[PDB]
Amino acid sequence: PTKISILGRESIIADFGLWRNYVAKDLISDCSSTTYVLVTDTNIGSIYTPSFEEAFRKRAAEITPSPRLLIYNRPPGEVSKSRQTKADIEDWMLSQNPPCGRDTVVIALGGGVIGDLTGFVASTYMRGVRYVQVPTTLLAMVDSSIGGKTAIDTPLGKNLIGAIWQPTKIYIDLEFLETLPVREFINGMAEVIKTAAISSEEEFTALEENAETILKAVRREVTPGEHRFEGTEEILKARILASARHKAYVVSADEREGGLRNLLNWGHSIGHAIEAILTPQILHGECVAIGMVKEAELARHLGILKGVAVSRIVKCLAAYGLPTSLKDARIRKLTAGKHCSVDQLMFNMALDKKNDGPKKKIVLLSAIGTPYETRASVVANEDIRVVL
Amino acid sequence: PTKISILGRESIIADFGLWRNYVAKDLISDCSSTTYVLVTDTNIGSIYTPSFEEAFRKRAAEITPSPRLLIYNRPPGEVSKSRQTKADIEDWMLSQNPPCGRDTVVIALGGGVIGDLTGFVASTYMRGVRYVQVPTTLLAMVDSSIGGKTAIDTPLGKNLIGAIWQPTKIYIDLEFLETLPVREFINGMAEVIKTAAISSEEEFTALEENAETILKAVRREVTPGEHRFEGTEEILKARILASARHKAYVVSADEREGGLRNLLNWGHSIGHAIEAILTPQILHGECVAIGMVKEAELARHLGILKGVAVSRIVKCLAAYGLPTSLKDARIRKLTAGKHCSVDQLMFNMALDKKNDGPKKKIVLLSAIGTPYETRASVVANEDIRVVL
Ligand SMILES: Nc1ncnc2c1ncn2[C@@H]1O[C@H](COP(=O)(O)OP(=O)(O)O)[C@@H](O)[C@H]1O
Ligand SMILES: Nc1ncnc2c1ncn2[C@@H]1O[C@H](COP(=O)(O)OP(=O)(O)O)[C@@H](O)[C@H]1O
Ligand SMILES: O=C(O)[C@]1(O)C[C@H](CP(=O)(O)O)[C@@H](O)[C@H](O)C1
Ligand SMILES: O=C(O)[C@]1(O)C[C@H](CP(=O)(O)O)[C@@H](O)[C@H](O)C1
Ligand SMILES: [Cl-]
Ligand SMILES: [Zn+2]
Ligand SMILES: [Zn+2]
Repeated sequence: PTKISILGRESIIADFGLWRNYVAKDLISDCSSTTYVLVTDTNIGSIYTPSFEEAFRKRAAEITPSPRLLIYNRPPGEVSKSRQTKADIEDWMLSQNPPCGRDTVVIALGGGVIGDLTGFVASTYMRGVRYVQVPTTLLAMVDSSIGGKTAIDTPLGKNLIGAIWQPTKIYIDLEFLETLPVREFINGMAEVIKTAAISSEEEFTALEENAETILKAVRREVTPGEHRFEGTEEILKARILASARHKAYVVSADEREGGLRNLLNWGHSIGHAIEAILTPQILHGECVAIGMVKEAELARHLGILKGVAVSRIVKCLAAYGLPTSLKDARIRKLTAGKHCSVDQLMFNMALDKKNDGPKKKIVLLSAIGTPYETRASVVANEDIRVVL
Repeated sequence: PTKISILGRESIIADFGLWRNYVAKDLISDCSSTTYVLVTDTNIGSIYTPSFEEAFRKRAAEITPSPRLLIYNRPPGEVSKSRQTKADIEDWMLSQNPPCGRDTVVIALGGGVIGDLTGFVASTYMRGVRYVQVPTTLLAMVDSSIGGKTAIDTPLGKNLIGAIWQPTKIYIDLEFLETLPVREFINGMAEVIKTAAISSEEEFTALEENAETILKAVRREVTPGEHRFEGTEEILKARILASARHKAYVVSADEREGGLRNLLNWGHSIGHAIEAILTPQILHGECVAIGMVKEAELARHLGILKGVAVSRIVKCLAAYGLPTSLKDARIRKLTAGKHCSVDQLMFNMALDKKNDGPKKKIVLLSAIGTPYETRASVVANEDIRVVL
């Protein structure tokens, strides 16, 4: 079992089968409380909550008095990361008998949507309650669940309202990947690739080599019993952990994005601008993949990044089934009639939280695994437009 | 020009005439930014924002590139502390040209409503922006503005959702009191009295000695534009400062209310339960005054507080024009047909943020200026019912 520390605390426990046999117990011993609220959507719930309710009663039978478990299920989709859902969830908790108090321990069981949402609710519930992350997707395991960033979407853009609330525990259970849809898995690989590109050429090269093997396992059939990733697990764990460990480091050194944390946003300046236009038809990771390509092209444009690097980024993202341009085949049919104007994209980048005033900040890599600055660089509009 | 230090920083500056000739300048020097957002209601705005716009341009004229000042006027009343107003202010900020970014400095110009609201918006705007407090009401000057506690109301109770976001600066300008309605001033005295009752019998005695004088300066009939509190200001400043300084201390020693900070909630366990029923017809301070009386009666019931003390708290609150019972004359006609059932009050105390699980907690004074515990004490329902 791997333990990664973040911000002076060992909130990260990684292993296989945690959900089934560890989270239930650990929660009741390290997160003493009379109330526990489980948040997840209908898809993840029907598959994973049942087993937990039992694991819960079992470990709560021994504690006096016995705490309680309350399960909230919301409509799966990047459409629940909103004000209304966060409102219903809060009201719901408040209507409970007895109500859910400041000792409430909230459990985020899901990907980035449920994670971002659950964590935000927890940050403002009665001004703050404890919560834990149980990332069930790849993207949430290698990125979203770590770091304490949470938020919701408003009609204008992505993650415009939120809070930096660190979760008390973060349980990374690789077993969840067994049931994660193919698209989702690829989608999350965008983040893994991104994390490697800003940290080490070694890790990136590793990811390039793992391509075929990893991709062949994800597409595999699997019969009720054996686990996909049969014979590729050591590789998987190694890659996932590398991503998680690096994020932990960055977050530790600059929790509130005073500068260094900007780097975790590589590909997101353009990615988010695009995502605000093509969501929900297009997933986060898929948009970020295209954003990494355009931001990379921008770095070459500025004479910061070498062309050979731009091509290698594209080839790597392509090798994982990720799109590398807004003209991509799949992405074309999925939008149906949606297209990004250079104007809209520029309008949305004005909304980039990294911006310092009206100065747009984008992460520029000077080379694979080597950022240009230890923060986002100020870039002029005209230069952005050229790659759009 | 007095300065108080809170949570390791002298963010509190108190004097007369700060708004007119200081806030403007200090903001531009200590809160460097390209964007400043002023939030206030129509009542306080028409009286106080004009003078500031001028003071602003004046001190921003030397600054290049020119920074901007955007203004948001919400409707007066507790009605503004809602999920919607917070969503309106937010969608507004996000909609300016260019959008309000993470360098935005938000200015809270108002009492507890505008303070709690503005501060909460700031806490979650793009995950957190800077903000300052310009308390225009007595209550806010002596309590709500200091401490970082911010929140909004939901159909179920008071301050159920919010955040602990410390303001960068807190400007206490006594000049605002000149135009504060009589009811408001009295309303805030409830907090002053409360702060003294949990800190010192000395301060609490000077309060008793100043009732006649303070209240006479307050009730005096004046024409628009002329002042009061003439020949009593040294007294006023002294009392206000004492309350602010004490809150500063408490908040510093237990920022996120884990223990100590419970004491600042004396009279609020019952006060909030009542306020959730009689609002908005009844003001916070007026509800807290009745809450202090009943909580004190409760302390005597438990054999913690001496009867002579309870009858001194009553006499003091009465001396300020504050109610001491739900049967009060003014409070009877103001509710019109509203009355608090004992079962209802109990229900509303279930939602009290201080409760450890289902265990209601209340602040018990063992004597004037001396709490029973350095935190809220656990009290049984049956004992609460007896003072209801
Ligand atoms: N372990 C899992 N197995 C099955 N369905 C899952 C799993 N993880 C999440 N899902 C479903 O996958 C979809 C995408 O997850 P989401 O949290 O929105 O994305 P991400 O984590 O990529 O931000 C959702 O419809 C959700 O219900
Ligand atoms: N100094 C002032 N002069 C004029 N009206 C004021 C002043 N301060 C605020 N007000 C008005 O006082 C009322 C009560 O203030 P509010 O912030 O709602 O409560 P409090 O500060 O007592 O919690 C509001 O209607 C507001 O518009
Ligand atoms: O700081 C972080 O953890 C992130 O940059 C945070 C972003 C979301 P944000 O740009 O809204 O902060 C997330 O999508 C990215 O994968 C990681
Ligand atoms: O801790 C505080 O600052 C307070 O207890 C905060 C409360 C509001 P809360 O009980 O909703 O936290 C306020 O009414 C009181 O005067 C002071
Ligand atoms: Cl919110
Ligand atoms: Zn991302
Ligand atoms: Zn109060």
